[PDB]
Amino acid sequence: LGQHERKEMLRFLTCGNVDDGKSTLIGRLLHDSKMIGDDLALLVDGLQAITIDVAYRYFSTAKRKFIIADTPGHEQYTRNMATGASTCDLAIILVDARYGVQTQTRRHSYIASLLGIKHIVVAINKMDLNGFDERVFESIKADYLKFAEGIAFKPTTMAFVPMSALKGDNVVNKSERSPWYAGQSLMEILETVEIASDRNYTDLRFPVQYVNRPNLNFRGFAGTLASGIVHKGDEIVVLPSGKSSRVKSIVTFEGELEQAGPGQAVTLTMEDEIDISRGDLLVHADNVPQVSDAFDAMLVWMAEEPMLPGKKYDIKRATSYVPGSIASITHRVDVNTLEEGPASSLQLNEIGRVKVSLDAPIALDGYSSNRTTGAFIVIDRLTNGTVAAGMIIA
Amino acid sequence: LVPRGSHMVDKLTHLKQLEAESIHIIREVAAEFDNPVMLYSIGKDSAVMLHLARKAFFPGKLPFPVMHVDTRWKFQEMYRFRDQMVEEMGLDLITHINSAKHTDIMKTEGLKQALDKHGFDAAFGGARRDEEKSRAKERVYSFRDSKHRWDPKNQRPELWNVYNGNVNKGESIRVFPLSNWTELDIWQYIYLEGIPIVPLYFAA
Ligand SMILES: Nc1ncnc2c1ncn2[C@@H]1O[C@H](COP(=O)(O)OP(=O)(O)OP(O)(O)=S)[C@@H](O)[C@H]1O
Ligand SMILES: Nc1nc2c(ncn2[C@@H]2O[C@H](COP(=O)(O)OP(=O)(O)O)[C@@H](O)[C@H]2O)c(=O)[nH]1
Ligand SMILES: [Mg+2]
Ligand code: NA
Repeated sequence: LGQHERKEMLRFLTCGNVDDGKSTLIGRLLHDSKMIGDDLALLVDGLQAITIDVAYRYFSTAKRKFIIADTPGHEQYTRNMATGASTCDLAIILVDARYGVQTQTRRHSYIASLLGIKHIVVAINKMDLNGFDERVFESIKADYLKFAEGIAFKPTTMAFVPMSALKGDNVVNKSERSPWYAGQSLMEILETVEIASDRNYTDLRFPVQYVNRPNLNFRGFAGTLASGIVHKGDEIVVLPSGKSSRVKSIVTFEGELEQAGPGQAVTLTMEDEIDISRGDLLVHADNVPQVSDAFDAMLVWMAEEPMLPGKKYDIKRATSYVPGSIASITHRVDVNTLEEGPASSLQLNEIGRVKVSLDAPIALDGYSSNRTTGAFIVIDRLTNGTVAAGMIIA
Repeated sequence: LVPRGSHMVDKLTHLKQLEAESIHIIREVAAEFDNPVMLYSIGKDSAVMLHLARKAFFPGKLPFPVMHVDTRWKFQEMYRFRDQMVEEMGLDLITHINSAKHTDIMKTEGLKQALDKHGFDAAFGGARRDEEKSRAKERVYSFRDSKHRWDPKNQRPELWNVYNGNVNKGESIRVFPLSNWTELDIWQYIYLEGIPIVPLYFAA
């Protein structure tokens, strides 16, 4: 009460294989966040007790709100981890202290990095078993960093925590079992990591979602700010066509705002009767992204049915909906080994660089520049299913 | 020219972020579906959802009607609250009427029958993922077929805040705007927004 009114929201992903200790870890987190008595036991039990499913877990502190995205670590559930990773701010890459970096460690890291997770914490678990051997910790940290170096995997924060999910060491409170550890505990990271990772305060992207026309004289353009800051009187342009207008008003239920930032559900009114439909992007006139009908992209294929170049699909970017096809597959990335390989097909759970072609041009951004306007889904025209997750390279 | 910084706008708190995310979902459905309905209980979660729906369309009214699946009888203070709510907001409320047996015939079948009579293809439910254990693997969009059943392969992965609403003729969905909210989030939202609530303070 009182302090719980102004908190942030952090979504984080949990990555690891059978018996790494993630049911124990999650159970420990969900439990010790409530202790401001082994009930923990029943929590861990419940969590231990072919699907597209992602498990979403909820808990909070006084500092912030947490959503845990839980997904199994087996290759077969890559699409599942991809789905979960898409909204996450941070990933907990969980390793067993005796085994160190494995193929699943490499695979989960790639998926997290691919889906734009800017914060990873390597949770080196079961350190209680090796007697909190610093040598083991340093060994695992170094060869994970060596792996990270060979991906250009440069997230904004990378932390290595020696812990015991079972015993609680460095999970919530710092451990006396590791005097050689100067870093912060998990939870201390989870509460303090800056989530100004939505870097896009610099470039306005407003995907037009809904044309609100209540009466004949109010014409509003509703949606969510993907990036940048819009200000009353800003000179904007739509990116379908290139034509310009000035922002008359920023309209919300609370009233009229002078400015609005990323992640805000607003409605924009315009000074000129400019023609704006759902699917168009509204942008700053002095800062305009490329507009094209062809682009490179990473694809996470997630349908049982294979992907065939030339076959018509529907591309839903954000609010931009345009039919098209993949012209060619540049390569398919083997998720286990992280190397390029030629292909003429993409199977279930497969990832590759593709050449995309659309029937009409959209405004575009590299997914690494913009998490919204660089992200898209591939939709089958006959089955209506969401068959692939796409992220633009530019 | 130097770009604008975050120090200019008030940073998104958890409730504001949840608010925006739920507004976005409501707008998408409205944007893609012909005949949506907001399934409105007379309870606390549906009150938050209805408040979100208003925020989603200001200064317009709801482009969709609101529905209440009426049983034999609920608390007397609920009927009186909801009746006044319709008159005080110029709302379009549809009532429908035709705990093991009771709930099955009146709610489950009633709601099923209500959707068919009007021809709705999308339905807003205020259910939350933290309310029951199973809800953890639930998605925002829940795809139902013509005869109304749920099929696993017809369900679609929900990637960012991009949602796939492509549906066939006679097929309908269930939308859960509040799925990311917790019990604490809702009350905290009710308190800060001053959302009117039924005098009884125990989950209806
Ligand atoms: N009889 C009904 N008529 C219309 N919508 C309903 C009905 N029952 C449930 N719903 C919808 O389905 C969701 C599930 O209901 P509940 O879990 O009981 O939440 P609530 O009734 O809004 O709040 P409570 O009961 O005070 S915790 C609600 O958000 C309603 O929008
Ligand atoms: N000694 C030790 N045991 C652990 C640790 N974490 C988990 N375990 C044990 O490993 C077993 C499997 O853990 P679990 O959380 O179910 O792994 P999961 O399959 O990833 O969910 C259980 O008996 C746990 O008690 C740890 O840090 N140290
Ligand atoms: Mg109720
Ligand atoms: Na409820």
